[PDB]
Amino acid sequence: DIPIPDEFELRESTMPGAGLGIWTKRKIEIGEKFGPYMGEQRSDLKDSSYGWEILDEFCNVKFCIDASQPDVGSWLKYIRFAGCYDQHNLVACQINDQIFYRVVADIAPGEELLLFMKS
Repeated sequence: DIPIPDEFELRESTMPGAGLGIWTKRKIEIGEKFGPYMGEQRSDLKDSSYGWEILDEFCNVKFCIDASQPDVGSWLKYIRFAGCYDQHNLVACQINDQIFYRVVADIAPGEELLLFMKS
């Protein structure tokens, strides 16, 4: 399987219909980063699925990182997306052509890790 760190728990997300999410047992402070997001390098994400675009100088796609398939990826693939404004505690950022998730609000023990809502 895809291993989940001991400091996190994989269990039912509070996002309706999202399935299993990632929950912390430790306090997580603003400014911590997680990753890199892992997966197969692809030209695009036709199946939106689980994945991120990596961008060049000009904000155009250099390539994409796709974790569609169940055996590929890291525990970050299970972090779900907030549904509301300021419901999230993570944002993606890009460093050396890899995606990391940056903590933007404090996460107390027993709370779900949630990315910035989709458009």
